[PDB]
Amino acid sequence: PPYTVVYFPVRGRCAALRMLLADQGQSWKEEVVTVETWQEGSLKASCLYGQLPKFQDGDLTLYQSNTILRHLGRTLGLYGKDQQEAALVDMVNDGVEDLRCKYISLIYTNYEAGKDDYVKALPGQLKPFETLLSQNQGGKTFIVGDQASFADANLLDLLLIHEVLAPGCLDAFPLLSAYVGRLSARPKLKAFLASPEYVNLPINGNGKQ
Amino acid sequence: PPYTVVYFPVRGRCAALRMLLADQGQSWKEEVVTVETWQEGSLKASCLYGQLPKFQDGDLTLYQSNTILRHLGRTLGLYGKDQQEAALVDMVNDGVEDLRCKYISLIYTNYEAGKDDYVKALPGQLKPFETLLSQNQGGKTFIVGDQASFADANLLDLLLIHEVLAPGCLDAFPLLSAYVGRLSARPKLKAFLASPEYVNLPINGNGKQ
Ligand SMILES: N[C@@H](CCC(=O)N[C@@H](CS)C(=O)NCC(=O)O)C(=O)O
Ligand SMILES: N[C@@H](CCC(=O)N[C@@H](CS)C(=O)NCC(=O)O)C(=O)O
Repeated sequence: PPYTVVYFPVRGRCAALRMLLADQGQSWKEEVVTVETWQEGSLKASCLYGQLPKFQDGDLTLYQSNTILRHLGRTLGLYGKDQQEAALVDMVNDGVEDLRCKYISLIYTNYEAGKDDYVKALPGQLKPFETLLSQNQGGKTFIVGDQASFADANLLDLLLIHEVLAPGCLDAFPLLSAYVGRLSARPKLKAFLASPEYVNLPINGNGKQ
Repeated sequence: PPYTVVYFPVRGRCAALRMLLADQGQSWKEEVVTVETWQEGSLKASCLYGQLPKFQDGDLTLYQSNTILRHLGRTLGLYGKDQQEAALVDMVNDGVEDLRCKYISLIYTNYEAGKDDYVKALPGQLKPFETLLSQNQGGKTFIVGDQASFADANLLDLLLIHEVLAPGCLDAFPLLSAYVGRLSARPKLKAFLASPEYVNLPINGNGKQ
């Protein structure tokens, strides 16, 4: 650190890393970039892949939401207790990323038309995580092992935004439901989740959710 | 190990991890799954995310192509010399994954219609890697640091399949071009790349490239 998050005024792909920071009692700065400032071109051109989030950690500059998560993960000790757990953490995060991509596709590509089918296929998309939970201490702790990993933050966010998209989509998944309530109850995380810093930011940038 | 790759008879998302194994002098088994065997349902139903590749390493079973790459990476010492390089390796791999996803989209979604635009936007998509190369020892060594990382294998594959899609797409990028020739020249990798094991496998599963 110091940590600096450069992003649009939305939760989007920074929601998980923000929860991770808050949960771990870390302090950071939010550098807000408006859509008008972005259309000016300057910043976009200076971005490695021409996109945000951009993350500053001391003299280190990173791009890619999952790179930021893994960086915080290996640097803060949220990346498994050993090499085997590390692989499982990755396997979870990759699964989360795959579904997040379909979700982002729905939101910005064809929300009105595709929402129904998307929701029909939703349970098959969530089942894997319920399964992973059931194979780890009956899903009583975290997604991998008995300690938090950056994959928890990313999975938790995925679940939270899908409950908004399709309320009760977790009722059919006992472990996932209990997992969400348990994590959301963690003091610092709970505080953050209830703060205007989170609540007053839309989930996505096109007003859809 | 022993390593076992369970995948369809295509290069696809296993190409990079295969080059990595070969380049590092590792031995492994190829478990081929035909489309017919897949349509029977049994295997697919048992896969965490209902997809392949599936990777076996001793009693460890993994899924997700990038999870396999990172697993081989941290286990074989191809994941940066320190935490900072590790982050950069991730940043590179995430960029590779983003473009691979658009590539896979083109190939299986609308190859005939979208190919032209895709190719128009190609240089802007490759520029970032040329830039990363230029900022690391003038691009004389690897994508990150002076040692190989799993990101090299993934980036190399991305470049190779794009030269097939749009020949000469690398002519405008000096470092990327020299980088490809240099890596492709490594003895074991060169041997592997010239073997029927690689050559006689199509790049994708729908006959398009
Ligand atoms: N794979 C990247 C995706 C980044 C991305 O999609 N960024 C969007 C906002 S969520 C963006 O910068 N859009 C503006 C643009 O493409 O010009 C990541 O994981 O962060
Ligand atoms: N994100 C996964 C994607 C896996 C994937 O797309 N697998 C395809 C083959 S490349 C598949 O199994 N298709 C058959 C199906 O979905 O039933 C990874 O990185 O491996």
